[PDB]
Amino acid sequence: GPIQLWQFLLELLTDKSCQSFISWTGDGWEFKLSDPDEVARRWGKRKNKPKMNYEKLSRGLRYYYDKNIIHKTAGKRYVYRFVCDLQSLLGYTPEELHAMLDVK
DNA sequence: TAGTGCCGGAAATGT
DNA sequence: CACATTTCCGGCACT
Repeated sequence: GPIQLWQFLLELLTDKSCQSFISWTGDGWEFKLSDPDEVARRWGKRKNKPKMNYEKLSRGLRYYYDKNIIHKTAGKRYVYRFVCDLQSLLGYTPEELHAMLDVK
């Protein structure tokens, strides 16, 4: 079972106990790694990569640009946005998930 | 400045 | 394998 990066992020983004380092911005599917190092750290443990960091992690994200899985919110640091049909994948709309997560 | 975000090419890596 | 990162790096831009 090899989880992919974009799926790891979704996993973090739907667990309240993770809002400290990663969270939805309240605008659709846009999200922010408030503490990229902690995200990278956890991404590193899951994949067994002791030397993982936000630099390498984000190169992973950049490869999603053409795959249109995740796009970059230009100008906002550590801010990206899922551009794929997450409403169909998760079954929730951004509002519903935000409400359910207590996103502010 | 040099430090840091961010970008995308090139090659390595590993399940 | 196929390929999704992982790793490394020259570059551009901003503070």
